[PDB]
Formats: sequence, C-alpha cells, structure tokens
Amino acid sequence: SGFRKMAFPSGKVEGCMVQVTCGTTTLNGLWLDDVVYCPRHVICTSEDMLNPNYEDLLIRKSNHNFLVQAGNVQLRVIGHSMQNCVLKLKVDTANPKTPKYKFVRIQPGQTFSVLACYNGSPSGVYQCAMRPNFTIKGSFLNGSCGSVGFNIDYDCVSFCYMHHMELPTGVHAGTDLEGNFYGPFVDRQTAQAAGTDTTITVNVLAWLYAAVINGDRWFLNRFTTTLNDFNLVAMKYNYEPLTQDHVDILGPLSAQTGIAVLDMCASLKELLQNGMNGRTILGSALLEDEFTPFDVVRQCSGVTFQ
Amino acid sequence: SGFRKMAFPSGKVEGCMVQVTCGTTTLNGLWLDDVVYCPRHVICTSEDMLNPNYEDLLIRKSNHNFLVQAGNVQLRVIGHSMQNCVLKLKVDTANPKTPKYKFVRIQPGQTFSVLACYNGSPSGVYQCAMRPNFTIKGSFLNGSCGSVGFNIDYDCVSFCYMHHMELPTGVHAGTDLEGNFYGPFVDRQTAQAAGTDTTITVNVLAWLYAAVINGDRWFLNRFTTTLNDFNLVAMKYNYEPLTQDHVDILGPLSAQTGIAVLDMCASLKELLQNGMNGRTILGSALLEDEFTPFDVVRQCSGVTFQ
Ligand SMILES: *[C@](O)(C(=O)N1CCC1)[C@H](CN1CCCCC1=O)NC(=O)[C@@H]1[C@@H]2[C@H](CN1C(=O)[C@@H](NC(=O)C(F)(F)F)C(C)(C)C)C2(C)C
Ligand SMILES: *[C@](O)(C(=O)N1CCC1)[C@H](CN1CCCCC1=O)NC(=O)[C@@H]1[C@@H]2[C@H](CN1C(=O)[C@@H](NC(=O)C(F)(F)F)C(C)(C)C)C2(C)C
Ligand SMILES: [Cl-]
Repeated sequence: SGFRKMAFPSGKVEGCMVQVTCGTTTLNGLWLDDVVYCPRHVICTSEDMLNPNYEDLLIRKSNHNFLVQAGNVQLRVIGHSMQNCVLKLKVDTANPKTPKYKFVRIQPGQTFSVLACYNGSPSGVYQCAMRPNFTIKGSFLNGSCGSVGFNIDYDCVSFCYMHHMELPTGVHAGTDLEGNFYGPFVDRQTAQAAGTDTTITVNVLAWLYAAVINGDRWFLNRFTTTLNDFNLVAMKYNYEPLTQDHVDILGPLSAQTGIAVLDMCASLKELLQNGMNGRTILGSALLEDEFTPFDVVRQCSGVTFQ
Repeated sequence: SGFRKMAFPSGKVEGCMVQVTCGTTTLNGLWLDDVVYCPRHVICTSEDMLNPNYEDLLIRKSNHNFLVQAGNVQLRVIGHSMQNCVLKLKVDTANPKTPKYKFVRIQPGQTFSVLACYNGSPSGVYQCAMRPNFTIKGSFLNGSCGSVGFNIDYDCVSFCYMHHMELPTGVHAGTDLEGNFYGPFVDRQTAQAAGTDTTITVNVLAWLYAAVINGDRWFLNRFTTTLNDFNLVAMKYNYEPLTQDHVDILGPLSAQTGIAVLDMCASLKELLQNGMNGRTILGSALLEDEFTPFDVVRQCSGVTFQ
C-alpha cells in the first residue's frame, strides 16, 4: 500500500533529448525519427523576445545556423519549418532510440510527467496537471525550454506538452507538440495573466478513493446526494461542475471500494462546508486535485509500462 | 522558478531491471555486469515466509531453479550465493546496459528515487526520504519487491535501497544492496514495529530556503538565535537536534539567499511555537521534511545528470 505522486519512467524520453543552439540561444529539443522539435524562440536574441517577429527572424536563418547536439555527436540539419510556436528541424540521421510515440492535446484536469532538461540533458522528473486555466505548476529554470510533458501507454509515449514560459504569478505555460499553446498565451516577453483557477472536482474524488483504499476513512458518512445538489454546494467553493461523464470515469474506483460515487460526493460536500476539523487525509491538511482517476487505478492496482 | 518533489531520471536503472522467478514466487532483480541481485525471499513459498530458514531453503535449490528474464531473453544462471538478505545470481551474460554504478548505505534524512517495478517492468518513479526510524513512506504493491532506490551523480548511479516489506503501520522497510536492512527489521512475516518517527530539522530548513527563493517570505523575522537555544525549543516538538555539521551543509543556501542559518532557525522557532496562523508555505499547510539541502540546490540552480 501507500500513495505517492508518481511520474512515468523517463528512459524512453531521455533517449530523445538533444541540445539545440541558434546563435547564442541554447535550449532543448526532442529528436523523433529524423526530426527535432523545439520552441521557435530559439531563433530570438533576448531583446527580440520582448516583441518577436518569428517569420522575419526565420527567413534570415538557414539550415547551418542550427547546431543540434546529441551527446558527442553533432547532427547536420537539412531542413527547417515553423509549425505554430514550434520549430521542426529535419536532420540527416533518424534517432535509433525513437520510441513508439504519438502527439496528443490533453484536456484541463489531465496529468502528465515532465522531464525537466538543461542543455539537452535530463535533470529530473515530476508529475503536473493541466489546470482549468491552462497553466501548470512546474519547476523550470533558464535553459529548461523545450522540456516535454508525456504519458506512457504500455510501450507508447504520448507527448502532450513542450515548455515555453512562466507567467507573472509563477505558473507555467507551453504548447502541444504541434506548437499550439494551451490557453490564450503567446511566446512574447510581455505581461499576460491566466484566468483564475478552479479545483478539479473529479480529481479530488479520485484522491478521496485513494485515501479509502489506503485506510483513511474518517470522512466517510452514511449519506448520499444527487449530482445536482452536490454541484450547487460545490460551485460556491470554486469547484468545477461534476458531470455524468466524470461519474462514469470514477466507476472503477467505485467498484473496487464498494462506495458509490454519490456516497463519496456526500462526504466531499461535508468536507467543503465543515472543514477538515484538525485532521489530515493521506497526510495532507488540504484537498488534493492533481491525481486523475487513472493515476489512482494505475498506482493502487499496479499497472506498468514496458 | 517553482519547487516540486523531483525524482532522478530513471533510464539508467530501467535497463537493469529483470524478472526473477523461483518456483512460483516472482519478483524483481537488478542486473549489473553478470550478476542479478534480488530479495532472498524469492526462494520462499508464502507459507515459508511466516518463519523462513533461508539457508535451508537455498541448499535445496540449484542454478536451474532460478528463471531470470529480461524482456524476451532468458538468462541462464550459472552461480548463486546469499549475502545477508540479498541473493546474488551469477549469469552467463553481462548486462550491456550496465551504467557506471556504486553501492552506498545512506544515512537517516537522505533522499533517493524509487523505481517501482512489477514483473521486472518499471511502473513509476518517486522520491523518498530515509526516516530517522529507518523506514520510508513509499508506494509498493504485491510484486514490487526487488524495486530499488537510487541517486545519480553525473553519470554514476548510487544504489542505496532494495524493497522488501511493509510494516503494520503502512510504512516500508528494505536493505542496502549488500542485503543489510535499514533499522532492526527482519525479512519474516511477523509483527514488527518501527521506532517513533522524528522530523528531519535540516530538511525543514532547506525547504524554508526553497520557499524564500520562490518568493514565499512572510515567515521571515528580524531575529537571530543560538544553535543551543533553537535545539532546546525544537526538541519538544520532536524535531531532531540540529548539529554544526547540518549548519555547514546549509551554508550554500544561506549564501545564495543572504539569510544566515541562525536567522532561518529563528523563523522556524516561531513557526513551531505559534503555528502557521492560517497561512501556507510553497502551497503546503504543513512543514515539509523530505527535501535535503542538496535536493534544493539541485532543483533551484539546475544540476543535470548526463
Ligand atoms: C526559455 O526561453 C529557456 O529556457 N531558454 C531560452 C534559452 C533557454 C525560458 C524558460 N524559463 C526561464 C525563466 C524562468 C522560467 C522559464 O520558463 N522561457 C522564457 O524565458 C520565456 C521566453 C521569453 C520570456 N519568457 C518568460 O518565461 C518570461 N515570462 C513572461 O514574459 C510572461 F509571459 F510570463 F509574462 C519571464 C519569466 C522570463 C519574465 C519567451 C516568452 C519567448
Ligand atoms: C514482496 O514479497 C513482493 O513484492 N513479492 C513476493 C512475491 C512478490 C512484498 C511486497 N509488498 C506486497 C504487500 C504489500 C507491501 C509490500 O511491500 N513483500 C512482502 O509481502 C513481505 C515479505 C513477507 C511479508 N511481507 C510483508 O511486507 C508483510 N509485512 C509484515 O509481515 C511486517 F513486517 F510488516 F509485519 C505484509 C505487508 C505482507 C503483512 C516478507 C517480510 C518476507
Ligand atoms: Cl498540506
């Protein structure tokens, strides 16, 4: 037993990271097949980044302006194009360590692993959720741009995030691997604000199930509720609405524990109204909303990723 | 910026995990060079595990009783010996993916990454601390025995933990890679108790520095204290004594932030006496003691692990 914030194993992604340099800007790229993908602001000086014209910077560049390194090997670039906010560099060598992979655009409330990299080299791995306001709460220093977010599905890496920037509040914003931002952000160094955040209700319920599985059961009550009556109460605490889709997704936890979803909702309703009454759940004094139902099943049933 | 519980990248370890089977007991092993290391209770039936005689079980086994698989390949075992609570299996094939490595015995208060595995296959990665009572708070289901804990130092994996069991309180116990337990536990299915835990003071101070680096500064006060006077107060809250060694180790954080260690101790003293006054630090309502000073520098300066 036990419950921990767990990242996917990172090996399959570690063998795809390279260092991309253009002029004196250096960041990370992801080498899959004969293509390297990286943030397009690799073509900016830091002054350009205050107000960039990427198309105009890119025309002035040729293949030879891009230095791509994988450990000791330089990779000769033989083509380039821009897709939204991502730069695609065609190279003369396919990556032999390319895993089976897909590009995916994730939904608010879904989690992924981040492999934080500096100079093409992996530094660490952690879990993030895509917030309802389309930001993530990560850990990224200078050089971390181009670090990617991902999920593993057996042998297949789904890439879902590439890191670009940090907002004035300290949270993080990036793109899918087709270079489309999550949320209304642009790759320019100017003040921009995220929407106010909300709590991912389905994820709090999945954590309450994890808690029960792990023996923490003091918050369980004898009541049920209706979806409608739960959403009316929760709304005021800035919880996002729970839909019937979410109820269906929680069904496996429900069946594993023998506690109906609307029985758990009745427990959560009382926690929001009354507080935690000087008690913890899974060691935490606050409700946690960054585990998906899948994360809980994965961890509290034992699913692995060849 | 940002601060997250971060694991080392797991690739170097992922290529060392194999599945070991003996009879109808299956668990994980670590394949380095031509040796596989695994928990010795792989030779037990579940009935044996209630009260095992490992030496007597092992004499009855020969090399051919051990089935070791790496993905599709079976590895023929050509020798076996027991070292404390670990079983060493000599195999006919050296692991070509063996990283530079060392075996290390860690101290209470030190952190490591755990690669949780099932059937030789990696499931996930997380950070743990070795508690002062020599347990860890992990996440381990049936099949997870033989999962290892580790640190990376540039290119070198230091292996420090191999998972064996879970205690009646839900916390976890294991051995170093020479098969010596951390703490007074034995590999037998019988009631055993950990010492009462204590809080790792140096780690709470390193987290307070992380917090300051990340802009959370409300708990900073204008006072200093003496090491002696801090330890007198903290003792009563079941904080472990802060030594001059610990002060020296915190020096880098101190210099990065310009806040003397005994200035921070004066802040921590007031937090213990007065409480957190309905405020959080780095998002947490409780003090966190599972980041080492090194973890903080690593994450809030950007160190990577080729
Ligand atoms: C990223 O550019 C990078 O790693 N490198 C460029 C060469 C190496 C860098 C990553 N990073 C470092 C600063 C702390 C957090 C972080 O994500 N990203 C950036 O510096 C982007 C980049 C410029 C400005 N920028 C920002 O993140 C900035 N934010 C903003 O201006 C705002 F949107 F949030 F308001 C600063 C945090 C630097 C102020 C691009 C947006 C193109
Ligand atoms: C480990 O044996 C394993 O993964 N496998 C055996 C074949 C696959 C297993 C891992 N595990 C599964 C149960 C939940 C937590 C956990 O660590 N470890 C064990 O089952 C050990 C093993 C027996 C008994 N054991 C225990 O962990 C037990 N604990 C105790 O008896 C006590 F020390 F804590 F009191 C139980 C949790 C199973 C009660 C060995 C000690 C040899
Ligand atoms: Cl908390």
